[PDB]
Amino acid sequence: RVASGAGLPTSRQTTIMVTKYSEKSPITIPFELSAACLTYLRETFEGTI
Amino acid sequence: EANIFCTFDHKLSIADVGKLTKLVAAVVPIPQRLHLIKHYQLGLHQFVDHTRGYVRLRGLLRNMTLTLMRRVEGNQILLHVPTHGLLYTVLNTGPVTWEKGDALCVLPPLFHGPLARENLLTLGQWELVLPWIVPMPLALEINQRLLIMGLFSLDRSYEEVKAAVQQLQTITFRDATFTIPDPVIDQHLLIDMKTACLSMSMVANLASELTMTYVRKLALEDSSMLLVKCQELLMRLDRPQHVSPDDEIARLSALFVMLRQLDDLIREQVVFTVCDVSPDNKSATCIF
Amino acid sequence: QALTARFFVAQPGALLIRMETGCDSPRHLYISLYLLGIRASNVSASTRCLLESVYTASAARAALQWLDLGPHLLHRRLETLGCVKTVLLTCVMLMIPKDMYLTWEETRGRLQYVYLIIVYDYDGPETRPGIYVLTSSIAHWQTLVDVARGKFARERCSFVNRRITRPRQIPLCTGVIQKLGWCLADDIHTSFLVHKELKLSVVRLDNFSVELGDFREFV
Amino acid sequence: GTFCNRLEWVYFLTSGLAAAAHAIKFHDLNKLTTGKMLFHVQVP
Amino acid sequence: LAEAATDSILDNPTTYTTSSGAKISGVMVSTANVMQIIMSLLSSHITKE
Repeated sequence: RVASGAGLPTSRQTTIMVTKYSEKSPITIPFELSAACLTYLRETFEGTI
Repeated sequence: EANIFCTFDHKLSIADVGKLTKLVAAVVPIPQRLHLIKHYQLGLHQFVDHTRGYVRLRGLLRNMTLTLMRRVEGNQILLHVPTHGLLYTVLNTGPVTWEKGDALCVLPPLFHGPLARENLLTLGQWELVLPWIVPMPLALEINQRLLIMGLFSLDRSYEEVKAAVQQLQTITFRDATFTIPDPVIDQHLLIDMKTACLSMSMVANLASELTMTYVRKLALEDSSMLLVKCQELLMRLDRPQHVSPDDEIARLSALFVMLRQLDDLIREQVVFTVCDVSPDNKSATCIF
Repeated sequence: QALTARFFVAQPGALLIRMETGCDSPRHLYISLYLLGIRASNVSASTRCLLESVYTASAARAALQWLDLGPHLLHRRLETLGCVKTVLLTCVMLMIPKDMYLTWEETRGRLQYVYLIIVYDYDGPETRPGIYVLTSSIAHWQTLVDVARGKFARERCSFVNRRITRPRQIPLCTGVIQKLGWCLADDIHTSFLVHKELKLSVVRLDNFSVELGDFREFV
Repeated sequence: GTFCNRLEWVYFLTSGLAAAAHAIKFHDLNKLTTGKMLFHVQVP
Repeated sequence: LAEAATDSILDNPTTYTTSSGAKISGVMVSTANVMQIIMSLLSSHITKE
């Protein structure tokens, strides 16, 4: 605030204290796994090449 | 909101600010009640206009607000609106002697006689004219006396009215002399006399049949000086059967309120009441 | 600057009026300002019908018993107490309906006082009061009673007509002016209010400083 | 939950308007009314 | 367009400082065509660093 001594008025409130709320915006994405790929991933049958 | 600043288009010399610094805690009215004002509405000289009516100024200065001048340091005069109740110190320039009990009411400055008419600040078109602070009996006497000038002088020539008001304009209250210069017959005077006529007719009609004959019974019974005054005032045009207590109670209530609405034209609510007067009769410490 | 008490009894904008009971056990009663809207005759008949619809009680029937008991004597029983901080309740020693509020200016003076104005009619059978509330800029009482005599000449004619046509019945006054404090020129606003799911037209005054007056009788 | 944090400081001398100023700090101006600085010129 | 946007509340003044000690005041972004005409139109003020 700047100030003058004229008849026009000045404000006294200094350091206004406001609160701000957040807005939510979630994001999703699926990814798929076939059961054949999962069974060949885990259970190694140790056989051959 | 409490302190009111002002300014001039002139600058202020040491002679002028020395005239002005003597007027600390002097009363100055304001027509507007705003934070920053100009000096062309300060005081009363915006509103003075001769051959218009002293009674118009009496009804107009009654309507302005009041302030107290202090702390002058250069283009700042700092009028300060008094709060309702605290003890303040004032200063009067209207030459009337004061008393610790007598309250105060504001009047426009009538001319006093010496053709001084002191204005104490003279600029190019605006002088500073100041409101008078006067005690309550002189204010009541002024209001009743100019109402006498208004009400008495209808339908008369200038000659007997001149001979009457040449001795009726003088009020000799506390070794002074006074004059009421412009009692001119305005619409304001006509509505004041119309309310006075209505209130007088109401108290003449709805008063009792026993209050009209009270002074007649004191004339037949007693003898004093003011009784002889009443006989000379009323005698020129000259067992209680009816008794009624509660009708007399309501009758006196109606008589009281109509007397009050007659009395309102001269009795202003007080604006100051002192606690001490300075013994040289300059300042006083009053509560409002 | 709050000066409070406790008064043996939804908006903060109400004026507790203490009216005297003709019954001898309470000796007085604390009626709020909205219930003079049902006895007023300047008001709209629709808002009067709404407040008659919402506020029927046994004490409202005793209120009509003890206000219409003695006519042209209501200023001897009228007594204000100030504004409500919260509603048993308390009151400090502003909500106004749209038609009971009136102004005789352009309401553009910055600092303006408020004034309860009542009037007494007589040209009908007995007596019909009209409740007003006057936001004005005039401070001194004599100039206000001059403009009130200018604005209410028909009631003066009714007053003198009652004094000439009913000599055995004595009136007292034509009404009451009384200040209550001041609101500025900017916070006065035409507004809206809903009470108990009802539409009612209200104008509000926000920044009030309570400073009472006296019930000055006039003609 | 926040209030004002983002201000800066400005002085009379560090701003470019001070070229039109001879800044004098003199602790007694509230008593001063008018400062006249008066000239005498002769003509050729 | 740059100066008309008001400033932010906070800033970490060591973050987004470029080489030789200058400070970044924001971010402006469009697609490739507006970027192409901007790079073709202002080829002296633009510095890749």
